[PDB]
Amino acid sequence: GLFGAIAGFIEGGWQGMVDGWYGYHHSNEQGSGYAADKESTQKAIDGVTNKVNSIIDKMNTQFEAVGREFNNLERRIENLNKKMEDGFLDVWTYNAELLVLMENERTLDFHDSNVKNLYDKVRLQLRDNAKELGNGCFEFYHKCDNECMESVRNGTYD
Amino acid sequence: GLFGAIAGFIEGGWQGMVDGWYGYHHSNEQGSGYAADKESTQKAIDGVTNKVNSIIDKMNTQFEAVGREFNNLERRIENLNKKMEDGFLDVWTYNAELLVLMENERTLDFHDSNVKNLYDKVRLQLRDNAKELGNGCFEFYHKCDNECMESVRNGTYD
Amino acid sequence: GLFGAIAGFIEGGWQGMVDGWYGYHHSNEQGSGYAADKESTQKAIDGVTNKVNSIIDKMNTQFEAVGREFNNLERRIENLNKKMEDGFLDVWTYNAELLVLMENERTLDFHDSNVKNLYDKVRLQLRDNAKELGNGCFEFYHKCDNECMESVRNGTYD
Amino acid sequence: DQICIGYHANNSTEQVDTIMEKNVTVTHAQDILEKKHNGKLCDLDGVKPLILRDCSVAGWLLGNPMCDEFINVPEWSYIVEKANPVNDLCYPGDFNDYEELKHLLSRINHFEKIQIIPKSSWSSHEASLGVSSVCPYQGKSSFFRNVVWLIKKNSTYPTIKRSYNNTNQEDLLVLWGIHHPNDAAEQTKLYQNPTTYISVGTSTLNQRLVPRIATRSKVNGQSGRMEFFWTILKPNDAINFESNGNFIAPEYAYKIVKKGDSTIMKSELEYGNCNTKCQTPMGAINSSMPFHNIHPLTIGECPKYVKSNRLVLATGLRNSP
Amino acid sequence: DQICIGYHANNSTEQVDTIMEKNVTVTHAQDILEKKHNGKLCDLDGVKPLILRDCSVAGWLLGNPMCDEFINVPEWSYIVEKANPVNDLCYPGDFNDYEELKHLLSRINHFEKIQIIPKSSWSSHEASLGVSSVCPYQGKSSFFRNVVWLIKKNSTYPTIKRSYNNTNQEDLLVLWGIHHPNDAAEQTKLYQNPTTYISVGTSTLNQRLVPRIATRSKVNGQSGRMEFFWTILKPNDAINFESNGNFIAPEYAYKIVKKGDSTIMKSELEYGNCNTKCQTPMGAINSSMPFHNIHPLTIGECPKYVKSNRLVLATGLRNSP
Amino acid sequence: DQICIGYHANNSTEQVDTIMEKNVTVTHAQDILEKKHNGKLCDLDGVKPLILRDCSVAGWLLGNPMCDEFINVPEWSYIVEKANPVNDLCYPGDFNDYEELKHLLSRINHFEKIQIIPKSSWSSHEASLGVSSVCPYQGKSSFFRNVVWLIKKNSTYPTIKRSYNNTNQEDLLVLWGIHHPNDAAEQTKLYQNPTTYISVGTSTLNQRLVPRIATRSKVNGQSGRMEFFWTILKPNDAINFESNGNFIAPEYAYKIVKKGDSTIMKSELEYGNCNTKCQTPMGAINSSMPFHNIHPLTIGECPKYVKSNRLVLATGLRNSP
Ligand SMILES: *[C@@H]1O[C@H](CO)[C@@H](O)[C@H](O)[C@H]1NC(C)=O
Ligand SMILES: *[C@@H]1O[C@H](CO)[C@@H](O)[C@H](O)[C@H]1NC(C)=O
Ligand SMILES: *[C@@H]1O[C@H](CO)[C@@H](O)[C@H](O)[C@H]1NC(C)=O
Ligand SMILES: *[C@@H]1O[C@H](CO)[C@@H](O)[C@H](O)[C@H]1NC(C)=O
Ligand SMILES: *[C@@H]1O[C@H](CO)[C@@H](O)[C@H](O)[C@H]1NC(C)=O
Ligand SMILES: *[C@@H]1O[C@H](CO)[C@@H](O)[C@H](O)[C@H]1NC(C)=O
Repeated sequence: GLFGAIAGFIEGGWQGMVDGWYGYHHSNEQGSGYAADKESTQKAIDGVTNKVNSIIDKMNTQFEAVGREFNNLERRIENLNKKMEDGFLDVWTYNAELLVLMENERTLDFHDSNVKNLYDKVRLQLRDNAKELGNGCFEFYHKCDNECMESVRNGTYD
Repeated sequence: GLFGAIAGFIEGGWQGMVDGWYGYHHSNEQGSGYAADKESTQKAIDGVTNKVNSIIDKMNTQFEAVGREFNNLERRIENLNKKMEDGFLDVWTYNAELLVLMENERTLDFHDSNVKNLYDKVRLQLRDNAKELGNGCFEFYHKCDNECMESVRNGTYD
Repeated sequence: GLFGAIAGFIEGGWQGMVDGWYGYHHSNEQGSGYAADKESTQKAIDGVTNKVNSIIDKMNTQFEAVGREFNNLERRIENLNKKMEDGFLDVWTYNAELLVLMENERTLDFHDSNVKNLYDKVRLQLRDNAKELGNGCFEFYHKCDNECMESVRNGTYD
Repeated sequence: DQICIGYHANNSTEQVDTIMEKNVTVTHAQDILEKKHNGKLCDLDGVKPLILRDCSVAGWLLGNPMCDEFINVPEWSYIVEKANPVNDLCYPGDFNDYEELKHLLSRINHFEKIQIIPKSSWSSHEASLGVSSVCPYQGKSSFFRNVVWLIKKNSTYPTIKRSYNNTNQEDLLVLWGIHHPNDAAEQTKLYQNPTTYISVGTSTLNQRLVPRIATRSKVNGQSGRMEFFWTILKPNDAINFESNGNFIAPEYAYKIVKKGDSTIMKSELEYGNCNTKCQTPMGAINSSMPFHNIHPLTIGECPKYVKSNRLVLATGLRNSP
Repeated sequence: DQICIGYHANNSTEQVDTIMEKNVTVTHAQDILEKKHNGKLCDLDGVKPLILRDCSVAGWLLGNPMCDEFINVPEWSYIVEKANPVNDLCYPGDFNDYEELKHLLSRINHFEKIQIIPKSSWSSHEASLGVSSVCPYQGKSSFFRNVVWLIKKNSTYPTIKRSYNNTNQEDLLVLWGIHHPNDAAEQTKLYQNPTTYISVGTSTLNQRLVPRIATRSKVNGQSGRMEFFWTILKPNDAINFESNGNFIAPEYAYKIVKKGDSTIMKSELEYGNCNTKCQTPMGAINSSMPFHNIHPLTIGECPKYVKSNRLVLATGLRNSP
Repeated sequence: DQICIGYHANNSTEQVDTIMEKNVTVTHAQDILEKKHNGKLCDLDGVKPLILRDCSVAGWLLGNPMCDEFINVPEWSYIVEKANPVNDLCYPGDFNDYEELKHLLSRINHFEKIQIIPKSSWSSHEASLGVSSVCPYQGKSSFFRNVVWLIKKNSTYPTIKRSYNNTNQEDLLVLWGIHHPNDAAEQTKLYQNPTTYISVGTSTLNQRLVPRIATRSKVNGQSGRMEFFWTILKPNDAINFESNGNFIAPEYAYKIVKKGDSTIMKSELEYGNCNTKCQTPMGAINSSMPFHNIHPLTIGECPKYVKSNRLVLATGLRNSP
């Protein structure tokens, strides 16, 4: 997608990261595991929640069809009425489907962007003392131990 | 935001940069200060100006309500008239509010993107002979003096 | 544009790359030439094709004007009919023009993004053993020969 | 030693569409279109609809004898009428400005039927004889219960000058009619006089009806015609009736009690013994979705109607295989 | 030594909304919705509206004596009429196809009233006696100044055969009327004849009116009724009048001068002594914004109406705290 | 040694618009708006329109003698009528509920004209004399071929009691008329009787017409008026005619064969001898584009109409200079 991380340079997602949308996988002498990045996950939750509520709200003033009847010699006005009611429904159907299509794309991209920014945040911290593998991972020049790993996640490294 | 610079890896804006939207802060033995990047600021002005004019123009062919009157035994057509006029106004209200919402997001992101591209332009020039701090700043390996600083800003460095 | 590659850090396109939208130019002792990157070009073709088909489909349920006639003392309803038919046509004209404007921007940006991701893919592979020139090009530390070049293009380098 | 950045996958099978790509599998999604209903006609917020069954709005109001079920109806939430009700206008004819009356009715939740001119009046004219075999009740020739078909007494049809004052607070729906016999001989037989009229007046109404005699097709074995008129009598106003024959006269009229929110919905369904906050002609909706695709014509706290078959928003991200 | 990339902040407090985020503070913004008006009715581009005040379009055109202010009106830009004008139709009745006339009027900026049938004519019939106490002027019984209520002379009402040719270039609005007395005795008293008619003909019109006698509620102490008709007489056409009673006859008619852009706006406001390029029923607008939210019904070079309370575009960037 | 990433340029001159930028030159583009037509009226899918030429829908159906070309018309795809057809209603008058008939006609592809009352009938009344100089044929005084203007025989106009049964399967359009003479003397001369009527009845229709005598402008040298009525006679129904003068009587009526998809389009164009799948009042379209900007009113498999002058999508990328 637009930002190149999701199903791009990071080949696929993690079944094993269960507690968040984005996070870290670490691996060292003491072991290995997953940690959700809570701040970016929460930012994403708010954005997506607000988006859904914005979409619902903007669409709560759609056209409401009203029953209306006509006799045998009021055909022109009956037809006018019909084409008017259907006209609006077609406009609102289009509006709804398009907004969903377009915003679905914006949501996928937003996630992709959140992942790339999280990746850059770590790349900017690590700098020289790690090898950028090209697949989402950094391989440390120095031994890195759980508390070292923690400092990368919490943004206070080196 | 999507591009990760504004209120991302660059933590906040500059009250002291008064003459442009994006620019540089330098700091060396001779002193320190701000310089707007005129080319990207001007590109942004055009884009935003064109956008506002595009938005206004697309909306200058909205529906115009027309006064129309009916007697006591023309209730059905009166109501038809009312629901038609209100129907359009609801469509145009929605169109206007949504376009503003969506384009407001595109404008914020565009600024963010302009900042990131300006940052990358300097990173690509500086290369090895400076340390990428992770916060928008580059710290020079060699002493850099006003004319050195100037060559970074004007794109002719090294 | 948003992603900074097209007419950004890559100054202009290639008249000489005829067989694809994005690709590589190589230059070494044995010679020089262009190779389209088939995978990203094909991804782009699908996206753009789907987009055009999505746009056409969403717009195949527009309002259809219907001939309707009125006498000298049915002026109010005649006018109602006229403002209704024109109202819809104005809504659909707006919908069509805006969708084209907005999606045209998304298409330009998508191309820009495809180019940046292709560039990053190569940067991530090359790493240290090449000098990032700042203009789309990488200059090798080691001699690179056609089969070396091939391994960069096919993603299996080093 | 190694640290990696990554994102969530799961076993989700949920799919969303985008402009450039259809059926993208995502980790999480929110469906926003209600597609289900219960197939029943229900009370709206505790309030039972008026279900006409086999009666038309005309048959009900005029008091077609086949519509006794609706002699006295409590407050309704909405009215349900079939597409083609059999019990309408038992004696053939027309109902003048019917659709404008239907429209008026859609903004009314309660009627209260009061007597305005008693049958046991009309000393001059015969009231108990205005009955037809096309309007039967219990095997006998009957007629619309709310209006009285007046016939001559002792071969006399003296000019009628009758009037009613609306003492009530509430607007009053008043219905009357005219009979169009099919030849000169029927005129004399029903009414002695050859050339007749019905004149109706209030503060706004200035009416004069004249029977149109002519030969026409037998409809349900009848060649005569009834034509019914109505007015809304404002409070403190009076209606003036004057006729020397063909007068189908008010016995009962309707007090307009409620002026509530309402519609006449067209449905073949019968009462479902349920409650709902949102009713359609095809069934009721119980949903918190913002959209539905059931039917355009609803009443209550309803989602917005669209013609889509599917509306699903991405919330999560692209689920990897 | 160090160089940094950055972006502008300021003391701006301006806020914009996005899909994912409400109230984002931005460095610069452009508001595009006009929310203010001046609360007055003004001239449009130098041209004063016709403000009817307490008169209706009917009262004005027929020449209700209470509407003398509008005896001769100059070109208007638009017309203003109250929701419920007191001075309408001083003698009770109806104005036939009134709304289609109002509609026609909304595409007219200037009338020029000319005399077509003089009062000092009608040697056969009495013209100075057709006056009612319901239409007073200066304490005396008067009547609509543009039409003449003709009464019998010496107990005679000879058949009238009168006609007018439209010599003028301009289309002519012509108004006439019929009186509906409330009993047989009033008919003879006003008009000797018992059965009457008014016949009207032009090239397109084929009219025959007949008075409908009946008892009706006293409206402003009156039981009679007037019913007014109109036609647009094409240039070079002639209108033919024939009647033997109940004829309310043209004295004056209106030349259609202008055929300008216009509306009848409904407003309780009076003239404000101002000028504007954009007028609403609630006040005038002076703005360069593309939208406003004042009222749907405007005239002039106006912004587009939306129902929003707020429309603000970001121009600058996210202002940091 | 060096490897570079890059993108395609070409000699393309194609331009697209975006929100922030107009006229961006792109490597590839797809135009989606059809702007061309062929300027002709064509067959739709092999099926020729009914081109009325100088006749109106009224002139055609009533059988104006100037409209002989349309005596017997085959199935059409759509109907074409000029804005102001000269050959309409040769003898002045009106066509009652004309627009509701036009509307009905727009959902009909084939008529089949059958005789319902023969001219060589009416032994009592003169049928061959109802002719006017305003409706000429070959220099002689003629009249609408589908209706018979009945006149007195031997100074006698006996009451007419005629009826027709619809034996056919198909709905039948039936047309009749009434003559409005311009004075008392014309009445007697055409019809002996002074006070006349035409009564029409079916199962739904309850009509009684009465001639309105009055002086009116000469239109094409004529002061009389014709007024034409119509009904749709359901199958197995019967229409009952009764009159003692002024009766313009059915000779022929129209069987409604097809009930196809159709419109009456207004165009000054004549037949173009071509075929198309999409027709507009200005010319035919042959396109695979989803939009066009030719005319709002089309028939066939058509693109969607927009008011744009230009709709061009980017497919390729920003073409470098
Ligand atoms: C998407 O998947 C649905 C399955 O629900 C299928 O019916 C549809 O044809 C698919 N569309 C495309 C274009 O793949
Ligand atoms: C019309 O003619 C048919 C054929 O006999 C008959 O059955 C039908 O009843 C007639 N219409 C009426 C009203 O009788
Ligand atoms: C945004 O700020 C406005 C202040 O004008 C406030 O009224 C509104 O409630 C705020 N909305 C949200 C959701 O924060
Ligand atoms: C109707 O009756 C009331 C009650 O007396 C009376 O005041 C009112 O005037 C009557 N209506 C008319 C038209 O007099
Ligand atoms: C874009 O180019 C067209 C040439 O077809 C020209 O007419 C138009 O004025 C240009 N618009 C702008 C704003 O450059
Ligand atoms: C009306 O008067 C003009 C002026 O003489 C005349 O030419 C015209 O024919 C008249 N109208 C009619 C119907 O004759």
